[PDB]
Amino acid sequence: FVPGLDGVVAFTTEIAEPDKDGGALRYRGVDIEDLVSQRVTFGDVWALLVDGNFGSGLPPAEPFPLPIHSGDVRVDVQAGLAMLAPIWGYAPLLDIDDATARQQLARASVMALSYVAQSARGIYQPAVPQRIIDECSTVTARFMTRWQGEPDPRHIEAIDAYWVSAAEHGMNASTFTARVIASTGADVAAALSGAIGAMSGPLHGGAPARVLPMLDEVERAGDARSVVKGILDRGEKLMGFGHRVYRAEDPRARVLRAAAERLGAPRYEVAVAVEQAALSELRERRPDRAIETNVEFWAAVVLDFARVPANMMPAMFTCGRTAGWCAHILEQKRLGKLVRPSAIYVGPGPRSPESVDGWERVLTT
Amino acid sequence: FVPGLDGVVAFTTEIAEPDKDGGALRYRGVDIEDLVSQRVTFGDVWALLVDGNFGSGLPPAEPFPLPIHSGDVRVDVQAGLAMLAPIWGYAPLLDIDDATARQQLARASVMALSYVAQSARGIYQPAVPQRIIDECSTVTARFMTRWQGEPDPRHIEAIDAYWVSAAEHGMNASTFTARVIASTGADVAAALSGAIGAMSGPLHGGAPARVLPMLDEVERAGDARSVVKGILDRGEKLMGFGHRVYRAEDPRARVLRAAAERLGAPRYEVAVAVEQAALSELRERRPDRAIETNVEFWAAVVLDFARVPANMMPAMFTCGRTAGWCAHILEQKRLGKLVRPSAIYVGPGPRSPESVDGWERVLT
Repeated sequence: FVPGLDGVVAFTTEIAEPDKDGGALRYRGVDIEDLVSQRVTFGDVWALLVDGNFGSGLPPAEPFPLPIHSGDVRVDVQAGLAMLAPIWGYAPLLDIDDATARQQLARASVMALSYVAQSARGIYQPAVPQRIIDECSTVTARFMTRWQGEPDPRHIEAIDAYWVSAAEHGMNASTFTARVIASTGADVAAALSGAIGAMSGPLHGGAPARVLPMLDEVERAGDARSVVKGILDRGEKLMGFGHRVYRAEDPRARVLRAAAERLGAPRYEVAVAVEQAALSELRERRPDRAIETNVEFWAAVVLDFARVPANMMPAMFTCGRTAGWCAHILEQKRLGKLVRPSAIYVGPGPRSPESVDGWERVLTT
Repeated sequence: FVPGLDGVVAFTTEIAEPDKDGGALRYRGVDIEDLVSQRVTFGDVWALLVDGNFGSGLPPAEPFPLPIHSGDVRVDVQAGLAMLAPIWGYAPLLDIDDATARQQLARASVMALSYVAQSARGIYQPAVPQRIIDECSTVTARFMTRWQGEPDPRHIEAIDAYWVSAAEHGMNASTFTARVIASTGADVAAALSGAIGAMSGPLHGGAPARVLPMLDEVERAGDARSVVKGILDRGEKLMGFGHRVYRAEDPRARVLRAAAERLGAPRYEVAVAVEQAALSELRERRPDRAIETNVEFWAAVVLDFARVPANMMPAMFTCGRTAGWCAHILEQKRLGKLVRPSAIYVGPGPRSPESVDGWERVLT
């Protein structure tokens, strides 16, 4: 066997379909290009993924000043979400019905958004009054107001595009963690907290790429191709590009590019020039390799347009992905099967404690 | 198709061997009955599991008053551990060397123990002074001092037998979660925190059995065989007894029973009477079924002996299992392979937004 469950089928799902061979991504049958093009807000896509229909949008967050101030936006929301269970009375999934689980997921997902916005705004600024946030028509607009105070309305549009494009993507490591924890019958806040832990790993995939240094060089140099070849000729890796994920173009990368164009993002010109220079450069140097634009490249562009800083981009990814996590947590609840893979010991057989390196340093009672 | 990877091999491991067909459990080749009977302390078994050798025992916890007081000891530690990464400067596993990751695991693993002892003691007691903890000679002693102030040496011995017997047991949902998170390159405090979330589910298994009521009745009623028949006649389940786990006796159950006998646990006589009565009565009612004593039956006895309240025994199980969690995080770091299973879509085919129920409610 090959370590890592790579391509091993753990579940069937009705939630969404990353149709990679067909080059398309659908939520409950609905193509994401429709949702983003037709401006469906994140809170409605949340309900789409979780419930299967547009019946009950994500409710706004109740007032709740973030209790965790750790210096890391991801850490604040991971810790603060786990803490919701005792104060809000979240029982283990085993002990509640589906309607209760669905209500707890919605209440905690939007509070995850609230916590991120407060953590990003940070403790050195007074909080934004609830009455100003209450003037907002969507959860996404509320998030951006709670964080920035007076967000640019196109920046709200950018984030609504990113979050809907990032909401769900099959069985990645953080969605898997969510389902593993839920499969123990744990409360939903514990499963969301653990998912955030997995999402924090730089190898998770989908984490917005570190392309801002590159995009600032082309802005101050103008020769896109020269900058790309400078990075490769020095041996450094090209950020935001690599092996294909979908059959050709990642549909998520297409819609995020169409958003940064839509909204007039000032970097859209340099980013387009870098996408073509990097694709042509990598493809030439290895004609036997499939090279595509990682969705992470246009995520960094759309997030940076909306004023999301580099160290906040993993938390913004987390925010969008709460929709899929909650969808999979609910489905896992109804599945009612504990996740239980195994491992085989491969190594030396029995030996005495006295034969172990360093036994001489052990003190016994 | 069988969902849930049931029986699927996810990893090879060099950490430990639950040799169930052989009736033995080994840590890095060393039998747990040798470890427990020779009274090797948890902090040294921590190093055995994680490092594969002895010598660099788990260090004492640095002073750090627990910042989370949520009402739930499990929550306090899950949150509290994740917050260790920014204040201590824990970088992602992907960006540090193995020895740095091992050091971070050790520092955070013992802080988990510290936080549990504090969270248990509770906010309505003053903390025990670090100078009194510093008079202890083992991490397990330091934990019982931090929690109880003046713990009984026999109770420290009981916890040391328990924790070592609980340190590691192959793949389970919390160990799996720790490795999955570690496989993303995340920092080790984020992997430990998520593992705690999985440990917390009632179906994870391995938690000390809820046998104190039954043990209390036999202590008063006086007849073990009578109470166990009552409980099965009333339609309830005999707590701490069931299908075999090892081929015969769970070696961890044996060593804990022996510790309870050796340390003079007041409930030892009733518990042994309850074990024999329950085993006879269950086996006599179903001769075709293998029945053995769950290790978790004696785990509860040993933990109750050490003055651990029932509501604080899952947390004690978590404390012991930190050794296995850290070993698997370090092994997953060395494996360097993202865990990436897949799912088959069986839901709705392509459709338009407007075709979905409730599209009329949606606003542009």
